Amino acid sequence: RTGIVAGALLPGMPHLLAEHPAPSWSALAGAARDVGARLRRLEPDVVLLLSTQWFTVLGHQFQCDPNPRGEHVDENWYAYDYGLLDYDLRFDVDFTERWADRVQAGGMQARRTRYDGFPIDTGTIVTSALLDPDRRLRWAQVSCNLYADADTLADVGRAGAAAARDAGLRAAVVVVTGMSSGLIQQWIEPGQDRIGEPGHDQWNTRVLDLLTAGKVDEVLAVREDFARQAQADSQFRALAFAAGAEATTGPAHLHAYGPIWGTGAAVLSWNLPDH
Amino acid sequence: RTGIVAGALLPGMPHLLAEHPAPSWSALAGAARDVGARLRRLEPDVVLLLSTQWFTVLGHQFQCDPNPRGEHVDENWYAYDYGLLDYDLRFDVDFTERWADRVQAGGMQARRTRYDGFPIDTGTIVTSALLDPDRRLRWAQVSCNLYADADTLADVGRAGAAAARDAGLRAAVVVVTGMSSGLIQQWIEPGQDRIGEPGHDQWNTRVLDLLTAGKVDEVLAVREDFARQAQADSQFRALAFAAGAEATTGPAHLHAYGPIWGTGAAVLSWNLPD
Amino acid sequence: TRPGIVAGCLSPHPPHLIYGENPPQNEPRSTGGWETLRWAYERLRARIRDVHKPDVLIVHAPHWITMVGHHVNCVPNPRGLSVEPIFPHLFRYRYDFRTDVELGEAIAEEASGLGLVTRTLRDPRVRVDYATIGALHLANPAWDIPVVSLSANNNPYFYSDASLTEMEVLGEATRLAVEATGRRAVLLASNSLSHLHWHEEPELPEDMEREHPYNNHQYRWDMKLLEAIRRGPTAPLRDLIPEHIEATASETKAGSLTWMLAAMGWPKVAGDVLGYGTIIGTGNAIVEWLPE
Amino acid sequence: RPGIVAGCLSPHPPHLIYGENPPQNEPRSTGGWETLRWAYERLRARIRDVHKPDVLIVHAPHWITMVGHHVNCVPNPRGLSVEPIFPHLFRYRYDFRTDVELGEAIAEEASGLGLVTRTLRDPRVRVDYATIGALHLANPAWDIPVVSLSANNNPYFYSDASLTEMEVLGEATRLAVEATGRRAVLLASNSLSHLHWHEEPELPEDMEREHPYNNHQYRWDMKLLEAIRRGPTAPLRDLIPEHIEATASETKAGSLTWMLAAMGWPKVAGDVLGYGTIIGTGNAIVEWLPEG
Ligand SMILES: [Fe+2]
Ligand SMILES: [Fe+2]
Repeated sequence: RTGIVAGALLPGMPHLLAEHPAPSWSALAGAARDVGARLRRLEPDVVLLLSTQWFTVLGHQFQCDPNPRGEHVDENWYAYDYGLLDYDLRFDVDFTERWADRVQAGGMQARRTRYDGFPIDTGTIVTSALLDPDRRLRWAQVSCNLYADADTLADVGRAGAAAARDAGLRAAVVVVTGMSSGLIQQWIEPGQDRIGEPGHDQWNTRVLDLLTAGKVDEVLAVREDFARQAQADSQFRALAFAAGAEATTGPAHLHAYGPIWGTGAAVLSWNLPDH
Repeated sequence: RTGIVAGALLPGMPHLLAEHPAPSWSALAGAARDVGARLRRLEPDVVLLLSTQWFTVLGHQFQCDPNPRGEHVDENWYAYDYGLLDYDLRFDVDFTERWADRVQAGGMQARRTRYDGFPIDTGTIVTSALLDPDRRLRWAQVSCNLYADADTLADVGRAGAAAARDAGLRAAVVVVTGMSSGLIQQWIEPGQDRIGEPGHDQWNTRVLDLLTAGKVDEVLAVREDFARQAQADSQFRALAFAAGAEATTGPAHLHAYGPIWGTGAAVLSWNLPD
Repeated sequence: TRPGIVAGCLSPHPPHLIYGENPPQNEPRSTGGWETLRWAYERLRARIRDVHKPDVLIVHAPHWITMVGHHVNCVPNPRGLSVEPIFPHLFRYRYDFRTDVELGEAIAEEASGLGLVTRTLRDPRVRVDYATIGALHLANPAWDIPVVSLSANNNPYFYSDASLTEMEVLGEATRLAVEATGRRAVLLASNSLSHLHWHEEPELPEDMEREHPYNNHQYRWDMKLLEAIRRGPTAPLRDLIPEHIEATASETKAGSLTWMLAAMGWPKVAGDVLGYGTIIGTGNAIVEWLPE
Repeated sequence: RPGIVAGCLSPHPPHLIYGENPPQNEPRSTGGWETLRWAYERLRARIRDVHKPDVLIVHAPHWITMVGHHVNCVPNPRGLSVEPIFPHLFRYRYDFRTDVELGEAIAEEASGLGLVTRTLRDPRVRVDYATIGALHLANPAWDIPVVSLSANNNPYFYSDASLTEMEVLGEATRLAVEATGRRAVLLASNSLSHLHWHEEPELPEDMEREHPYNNHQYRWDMKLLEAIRRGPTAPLRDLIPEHIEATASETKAGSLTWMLAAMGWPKVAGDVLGYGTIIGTGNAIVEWLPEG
């Protein structure tokens, strides 16, 4: 089959790679690694990618450096072992060109990004380490515009799925996002993690129940509520992008759910069986 | 017959009212009074008016004060008897409103002007004194925009003629403008007045010949050359306004031509007999 | 030396600046606007009031266009109502100030002695022009400093670039008079820079979303002139002013800037650009020059 | 006399560095935003020639620390700072020295006052583009020790920073400056109204396309600035949140509050060195001095 054929959603905080992880971090990390094995078994030509931690407020930026690599010390977690992250990413910059072109054809400002020293976000590095330790996948990444409407990001998602079809690619979509963002303002130990604020846990589970039942358009109808009351990562526009990219079809398989330093975190997949 | 039925062009410099004028100033002044008597005989309901000395650079301003009056001392000729000027002007502000609405409907910025102390330009004051000493005419006046194209003023004139016809008015058009503007930059005596620069006198007579021959178009075609080479008052856009108002039809009658402190000046009329 | 002219200023006069301030003398009222330029003028006001402390403000502005030579307002106490004919909704200013008649008479005398065609205006019935009033209000809204208002030689029927050479003569005439009479004077050259503007006024005049450079070409040329003002001496401005006029239709074509710099002796100094901003698209800079 | 000798509102949009074409910045411009850059030149001279501080303490919004307030105690931060949203405008090679002792004292005082804090000592962490931009604009010679403070906020759900915690951090900063005998200048690097173009003009520095986002944002900026240039700073305590609610001001990051709190809310006016817009956002350069 051509086009977008699989989808996955996973958290992106570096705690998933901790040497001494909280039980929830190791469960989320293990689920992510499982999703990665399934994704690589699908053998997609390209994986469209959006991580909330590469954000923008001006147009839609696309990663056009074919091979960013190096070491990244996260600006927040430098003091922990999981704050030091190595990365070596391969981007299909030519499919990215087709996708950026489709976005410009839709009236949006597509911005090619190829600069030495351009910052690489922690979410993308963590996702590569969990889903693709051997760097087999070829990514196509767009920024997460926080300024324009969430539906414009859905439009960019629709443009990506159309480009994948025009290019004859077997592609998947991966979005790196948290759920509720109730961060614990303390230097906690791994054993004392928890959902951070009242009502956040119920909100995450409500959203997760709807997605596991294939009721995606109903999470999108309540997205703004989820964002306001549970401080969902980037107003959960990562889901709007994934839905736009035809990636969230059918029932969602919940692989794991738990807290990361107060935030809500879940590993989900669409159309990613074990076989 | 309704609409614009007559037209006239006269100079606006206060030298026409001098107690001790050069022969040219007096001839032009008498020519202006002549046109005035012909105009008032025509008994127009309203006279559309453009004076180069009420200029603007922003939209098109319309005189909406029904009765400006007072005494005005010209900022240039205050030292001479003709620098002191009294005026009492009556504007038909309701027709002016219709005219302004038509200009606004045409996509142009029509700006209604009614303010205490608004300056009244010397050209309009001199014109009223010569054409209408008993203040019996009712004027409708628009500014002379110098910044927009000259053809936008032709559109304003066309709108004024259309408004006069719609209102059923018998109207005339008067434009107050100099010709060449090669002013003598010296405090001369009346007897030594002369066209200021070379080519200005020849350029003036050239357009007058065409106008008297009813060739207003060929004047408009060379208007920019006239403006550049003879420094025609406001690029002679006052003629573009009158032509747009359909007031310059048929042969022009040349009542007088002569210099005023170096500039060229002429009194002309269209369809004003007797 | 310690010249009589203790400072010379480029002091633009667009009525929008007075309108935005809502001074008591101005009938129309705004909701603000052009704040940064008004704040810059407040800085210049304090420089005149608190530092220069001049005996007289000598102003040259373009709109009193006198078609025969140069005129000097020698009316002892000019008063009246000044209505901006193009922006009457913005500027209807009731003025009342005192003239340094002796200095005005000396300036005209020195000017005629240098070969300029001159005249002294003595008729109090003549209305002071809206640009002179605007410039003076912005430089000193207290009106508690004697004034000498100078007119602008130009053609009111075919406006052209003023003879900049003649304005240098008027500057020397002004310098000679200030020195001869022992006056301590601040000069006000009231010209804007790039002078292409909107053909249509926004519905709210002070809607600052609609206030920006006419185009980047006009802006870049203003910047070229201002950067030269901020670094090198003033004498090179003699050659740059005409080029900037040809490129932008600058109001400096009136010659007021040239007049002031020449009156200061083309001092080998930089100009302090207190502020720059646009007014209906035109470039406007408030600048202070000091003696060497 | 207080150890903090001046506090500044010092916005950091990359356009201002881009327009200056400094050697450290890789991209090259044809200019732009000149009036704001000239205002910064004025601030630079004030810092260099008058205040003469032992250290520059900077708080900026883009080093977002999700847990508490961090202090950069890296002795010699170096690296390449690429602005992710405007990488065509700002790719800055930086190298400066940290006043480690002061930074450690600030962290110690802040924790003593009840804030969650951390001291960064890993030189591999890249300094954020806003901190670099602010420091360049205040002192492009980089010859004054620095203490860089992070901005407590949520990077996954950006919100109005806790202005109360910022007041605490400000007191912590004052205590540390006094305890260590330092003479400091503070840099609160926030823009004002923060709604901006969603499309960049073809030429970034096309100043025709530079103007307020809308008049509502402009007038609210003017209301804040008028209060700044007139009354004491204590009323700003309530005006700042009000202005944030109406304009989405970048002061919601809390840096302005932090600095004013560090200065003890002095009963003084702020000197507005300049205001202008950058892609529609309001940007003011302001200097506050201690009472007396
Ligand atoms: Fe002017
Ligand atoms: Fe910022």
